[PDB]
Amino acid sequence: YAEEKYRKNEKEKKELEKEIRTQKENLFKHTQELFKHREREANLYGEI
Amino acid sequence: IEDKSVELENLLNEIARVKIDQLNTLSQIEVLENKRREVIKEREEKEITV
Repeated sequence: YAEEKYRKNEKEKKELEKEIRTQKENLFKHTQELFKHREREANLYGEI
Repeated sequence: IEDKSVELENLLNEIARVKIDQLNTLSQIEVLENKRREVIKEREEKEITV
């Protein structure tokens, strides 16, 4: 039973790692889109 | 696991922030481009008058 618990805890750690990577990549790609649109914002400011 | 989950929560909150920013910026883009179109219309109206 002890070895069962240890393996299960390792699995939970790995799943948390996976979800954390999901969140980091979501954040970064959204930030990149934001930077592109901020560039567009400065461009449209110049346009007006 | 504890440390991992803390950082997971932080990343989720950051993503939510950034998406809300996307929405706000899109509404702002709506309004500003409306104004730009009106302004340019008036620009070429001034050209007509010139």
